Amino acid sequence: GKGIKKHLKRVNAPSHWMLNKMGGQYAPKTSSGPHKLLESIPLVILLRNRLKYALTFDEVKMILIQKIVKVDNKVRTDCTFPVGLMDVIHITKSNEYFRLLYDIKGRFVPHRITNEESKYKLCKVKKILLRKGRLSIAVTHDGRSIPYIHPDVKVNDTVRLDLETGKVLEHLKFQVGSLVMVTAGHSVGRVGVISSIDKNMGTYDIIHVKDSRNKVFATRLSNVFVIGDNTKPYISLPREKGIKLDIIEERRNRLKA
Amino acid sequence: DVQHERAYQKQEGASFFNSKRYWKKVGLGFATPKEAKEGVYVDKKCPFTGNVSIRGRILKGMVISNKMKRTIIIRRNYLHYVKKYNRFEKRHKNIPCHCSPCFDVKEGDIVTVGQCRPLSKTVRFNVLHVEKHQIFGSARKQFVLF
Amino acid sequence: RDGRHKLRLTGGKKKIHKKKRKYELGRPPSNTKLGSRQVHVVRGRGRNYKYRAIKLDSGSFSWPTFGISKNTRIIDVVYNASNNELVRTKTLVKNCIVVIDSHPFTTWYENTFGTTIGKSKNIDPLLLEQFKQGRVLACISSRPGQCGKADGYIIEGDELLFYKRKMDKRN
RNA sequence: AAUAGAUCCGUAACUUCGGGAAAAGGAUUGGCUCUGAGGACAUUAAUGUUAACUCAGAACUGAAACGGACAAGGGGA
RNA sequence: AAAAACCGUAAAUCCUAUCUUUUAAAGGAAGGAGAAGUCGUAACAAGGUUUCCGUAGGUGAACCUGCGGAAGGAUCAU
RNA sequence: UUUCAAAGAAUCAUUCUUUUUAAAAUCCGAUUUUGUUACUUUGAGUAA
RNA sequence: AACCUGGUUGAUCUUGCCAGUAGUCAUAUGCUUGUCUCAAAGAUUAAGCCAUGCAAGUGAAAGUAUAUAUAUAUAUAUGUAGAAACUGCGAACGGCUCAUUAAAACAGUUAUAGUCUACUUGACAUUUAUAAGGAUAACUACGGAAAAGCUGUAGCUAAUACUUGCAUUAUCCUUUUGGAUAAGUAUUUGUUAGAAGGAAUUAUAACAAAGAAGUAACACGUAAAGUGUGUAUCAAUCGAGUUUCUGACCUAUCAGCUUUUGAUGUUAGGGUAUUGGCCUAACAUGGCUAUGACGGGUAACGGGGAAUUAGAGUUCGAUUCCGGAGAGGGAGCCUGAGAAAUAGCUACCACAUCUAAGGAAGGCAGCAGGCGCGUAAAUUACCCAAUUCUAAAGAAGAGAGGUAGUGACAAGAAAU
Repeated sequence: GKGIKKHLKRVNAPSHWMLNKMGGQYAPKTSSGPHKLLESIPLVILLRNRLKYALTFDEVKMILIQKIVKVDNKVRTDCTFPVGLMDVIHITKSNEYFRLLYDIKGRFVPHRITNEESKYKLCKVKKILLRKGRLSIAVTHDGRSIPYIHPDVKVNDTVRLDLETGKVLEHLKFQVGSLVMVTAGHSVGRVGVISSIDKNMGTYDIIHVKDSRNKVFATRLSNVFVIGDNTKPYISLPREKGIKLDIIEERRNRLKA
Repeated sequence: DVQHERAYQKQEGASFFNSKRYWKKVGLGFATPKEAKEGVYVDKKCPFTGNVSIRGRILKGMVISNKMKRTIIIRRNYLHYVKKYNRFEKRHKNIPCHCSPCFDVKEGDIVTVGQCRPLSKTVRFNVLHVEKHQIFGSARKQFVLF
Repeated sequence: RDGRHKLRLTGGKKKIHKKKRKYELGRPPSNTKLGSRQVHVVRGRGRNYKYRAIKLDSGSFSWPTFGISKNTRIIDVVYNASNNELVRTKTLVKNCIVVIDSHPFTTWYENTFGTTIGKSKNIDPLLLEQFKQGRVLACISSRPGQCGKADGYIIEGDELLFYKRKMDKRN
């Protein structure tokens, strides 16, 4: 037959997974989740090759059996949960919160997060639809549908959704003074203010982003993430702080130890 | 005067009785001709009157044979490069494109065409803009930069 | 059954491989006629059941002039732009012409406006005389072999002029 | 003795390129009930008056048979 | 439900013609190689009739003649 | 064959950067747009 | 590492080829083999035939339990468990091979404003109830044939299998609140208006109609109210199907092809999940072509790749992976979301097995091995310990796969 495929070869493991060539034959194909397979990783990989909590897949299963891992302040049990672009994952046995961030080098990395700021996740809505009786709903990259949004919120804005009540708090728009992340660009991991946009008739629209070192780059409109306005990046960025570090002077920094 | 087939062209969705013809702004940067907006033709597969909606890509070409009814043939001259000898070389492919009666087509004229949903066995395109280009010799032979 | 096994654009013939995959399908034809109401259900692709009507008697029908609909039953089939066999065999298709009763519509008119929303539309004498006869024309619009039921809109104006002129410089 | 009528499909070696050739070799063929096309004539684009049998298609039906007798090439190397 | 028809999908067998690939075949007619065989002087010199070409005819064979050419000739030249 | 050129700082004697010089819409003497394409520079989409 | 030498001759200079030379992740083969690491391995021809053994099932809070056993206070209530069984779900993944395939596939690059979409996740619904009806397995009892994934009557009983079926929400006037009012989700048809996209016959609202499938009659236990199973829609997800554009081996001793049997298009319809000559009827006479079509060959699966490089290039690409096709070779078909599936079925031929002769069942181009072919290719080993899959998802399977075995295919380190 020609049904939906159910395996991924180890060589065909996605780019940012960073899995060894000889360590077996197959990598897990994430079950249908809230985020795309090409841009999210399973919790098994996340806690194995980064957290290093266990040494075998079955040990990871035994960990997952206890209702200790939590996503968006609620319980999850299936070993194939892609964490997604932005979220919060909580572990109560150690009372530690992790939040998924990127690197200027193009990967996924967990970031230690305190309890107060661990209750806030930022979601970029992807679609705006109208339902029966004039109620407007927003569909997010998070695979989450938020009904009854403000008339203020537009398509590309980002929304301060609370984890527990499942309700909006505030909106953040996309002026030339709004901090935006790049999701899957070849220059992924750069934090900038965006100098301006460039809308093209019936095609992709290219937006220019400016950095803290006056570097200017361009990116497709599809894969941007409103993270905060000119005041500050609202959430805690990783150690690299989202500024991309040039190769030669990066080698200089590495050499100078 | 407008229907002569063994049927009637309905002009779907145009309404007849309540209100206060139908035409669409198509978008893309092209304009609806006054001829199309004040004509009397009725069609189902017309880009500016029918249920189609232009999406996909945009091509440009020459007219070759307008003898059919409501269908014309478009060839796409261009240049193809060869990596071995490092010299460009000519290569072409034609493509059957539908035409709306609002546009007068003549052999050799430059026509712009847009992609539309499969409309016939191998006709998947609809003409949008036509400019008068005279010809000398044979339309088949004649080649242009477009 | 859909997409192979025929000549090409240029005029040649393509060699055949790729043994017929099921999703091409091409279900056998269904022919719906006039009689007692009886329908079947077909296991369409994706478990989407499809209603195949084999014998239809009644359904919905609409005045476009007043924008209304009333249930009734068809009487006879008299014309279709398609092949003459489908009208000589008393079957139903998407864009056929058939004959309907007038009594339900006349009763609605009497109960609403009197005399034998946006009222006061002045109607038309040509349809008035046909109503007086009591059996009228109507064009089906839905696909009976797809929806399992019939629906059409009564014909008015120059459309009926063209239909009737082809019907009956006339045989 | 074998068909042989008519329509349709297809038709080789050779050749003086004109033919061979109806090559060879096949398919259809009744009855009843219908559909379409093929003209002339007169009124201020439209409505009327009126005539052949000729083809193409369709269902239905019969003990699967229908150039039902009469009439009529056996082909090939 | 067996059973039956219908348009339809169409397996499989045979006939007919064509195409593609190997192979038989009495004899005929070529080429090559072989070995000191047989017949001649054809060609390389003015090769003992300058050579060669195109074409028609003839001879045992190399060849010859007729017609129109070329010098790659045996002449760069009263 | 259809816009040429001129002018100024910074290494060593040179190179290099920068300003304007027609007409037509845009702004109350200044604020600024004036073919297509091949081509070429850049970018983004770029599976492992 | 941007390389030349012997050979025409009495000797010489040339054009020119033969030969020398080195590589192959390119095979076979001859000799020889003191170590270790690492590991290609019945593609070449026979997608030829196969003995045999296996290769896909599924139960730890949670459908169903007098097959069945135990343990607690005293036949009372609970439990702990449970083969056989009905049902759910997968079995349509994987693995293997390359015969067909020459604008078909494949790759890059779109569109789907022309569709569908299992599991999961997130929002969330419309026209007897102190708990409703039968219909049956395992089993018990009589059998039968040689035999197999064989089966009759009798009795039964269940379930989250099958099937009937138990409020109420929203809106307007005086204006917290009194009154009045409306009651269909998809899907289909007819008539109007009309947050986004670039453009809607978009979202949606109103009216006239039809009308599915439901909204819990199902089981367990967490905060010092929860979960499981299952149900309507929307969206995403894991995808698939059509589809635009650009791109290829040799050959003209293949120059005109296609069009009664759809060729090209228009109109209308059937059909499909959507669109379309996909198909039907009518009408039109059209479409491709020395920029090499139609044809023929390919000891031709396509691609990123491999061999060689001064740089250009030429040659191999079955082969770790992506995509395509296939399971003897055509044809057909049920179930199922998803198969035209082959360790699912049906029919033909060619094979071939068992046969009490009446009749049954078959596909190793899956992991091993046999025959045949050829120069040519490894054990009928161990285990799911690593990866990852399936399900009622910790405790069970997994010839996917890892290890072991044979191994001078190649590669690297280094004694005598």
